[PDB]
Amino acid sequence: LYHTENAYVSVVSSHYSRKFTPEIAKRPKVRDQEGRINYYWTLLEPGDTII
Amino acid sequence: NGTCYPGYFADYEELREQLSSVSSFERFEIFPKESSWPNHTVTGVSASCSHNGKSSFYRNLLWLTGKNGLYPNLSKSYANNKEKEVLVLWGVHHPPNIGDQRALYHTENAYVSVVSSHYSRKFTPEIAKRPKVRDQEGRINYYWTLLEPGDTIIFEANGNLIAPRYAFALSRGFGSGIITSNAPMDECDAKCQTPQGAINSSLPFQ
Amino acid sequence: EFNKLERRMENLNKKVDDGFLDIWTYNAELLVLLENERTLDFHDSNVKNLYE
Ligand SMILES: *[C@@H]1O[C@H](CO)[C@@H](O[C@@H]2O[C@H](CO)[C@@H](O[C@@H]3O[C@H](CO)[C@@H](O)[C@H](O)[C@@H]3O)[C@H](O)[C@H]2NC(C)=O)[C@H](O)[C@H]1NC(C)=O
Ligand SMILES: *[C@@H]1O[C@H](CO)[C@@H](O)[C@H](O)[C@H]1NC(C)=O
Ligand SMILES: *[C@@H]1O[C@H](CO)[C@@H](O)[C@H](O)[C@H]1NC(C)=O
Ligand SMILES: *[C@@H]1O[C@H](CO)[C@@H](O)[C@H](O)[C@H]1NC(C)=O
Repeated sequence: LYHTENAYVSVVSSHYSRKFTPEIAKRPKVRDQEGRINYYWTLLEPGDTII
Repeated sequence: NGTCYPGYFADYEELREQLSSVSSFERFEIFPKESSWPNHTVTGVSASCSHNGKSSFYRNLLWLTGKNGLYPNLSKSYANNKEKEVLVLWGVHHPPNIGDQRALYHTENAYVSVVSSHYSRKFTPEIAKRPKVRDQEGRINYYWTLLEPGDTIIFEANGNLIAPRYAFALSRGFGSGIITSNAPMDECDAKCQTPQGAINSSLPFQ
Repeated sequence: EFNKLERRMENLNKKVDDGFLDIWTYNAELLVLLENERTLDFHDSNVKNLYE
């Protein structure tokens, strides 16, 4: 899928900062899927920037 | 005037709640500046913490840097022989690019380890480009802990450490707090204080 | 039970407990005090009614 083995995601704001790394494992199927997707959210103030 | 260098303060509201019940403390030097770090340089300042028109740094923290082109491992320990709780604070630096990290600490994979009898944590720097807050793209994260009498705390690092310099020995008491007000200070004496003014009365309601 | 980094929750729990205890103590004492007078007035009125 991504042609790499060590991947990173970085989300940075003026007062928000986080880094994410994937975890590869075998899990019980929930909706016929063994992979997962994690969801995140944030609130951005007027005049601010997110990267 | 809060944190002149941008960053994140961990458990800030819990620290305020703890300080709301302290009546006095004693500020003592836990790691003296002139005799604790022979292998490192202890003169580091930033333009975002300027004082009297010149760049400076905090007063209870120390910025260590490599000397002679090397940053050897550091391991320091302190035992609480004060019959009181001790508040210890430190920090971790996150530079904006890998070139700055290599120029500052001469390593690419750095770790900080802080260990007590009932406290243990490990920190790793994160390098990224961020929007400038006070003309800075790097960050510093601040951490604190309370040390019980007779206990020991150990710091180990090979880079990116903002070392403690001063600590406080806390003394507790009842009937204190932190209030926000705009009123001026006068020379009176009263039994009740409010953010608007003092009350001299024995009535049951207000 | 709370750990060392959960002092605000502990303080809120203590505040709730103390407030409820104060309110119920006040209610009980006031009720007893107020009924005690009405009982005696009731007895006096009964005696007066019998006499009349
Ligand atoms: C402590 O708080 C004072 C304010 O109570 C800070 O002074 C203020 O500092 C900012 C940032 O340096 C100044 O803004 C700058 O102004 C210059 C010139 O106008 C402009 O070129 C910059 O782009 C920026 O906007 C601000 O003028 C200044 N205010 C006063 C009254 O001096 C001070 O920096 C704080 N110090 C610490 C260590 O936190
Ligand atoms: C570095 O400091 C230590 C003290 O912790 C000292 O023993 C050592 O000799 C110093 N390094 C050199 C090269 O002298
Ligand atoms: C410094 O620490 C690293 C990692 O623990 C280690 O590999 C290295 O040998 C240490 N340096 C010395 C001089 O022992
Ligand atoms: C409050 O009353 C005390 C009692 O004499 C007095 O000493 C004090 O000055 C009074 N304070 C104010 C603000 O009136």
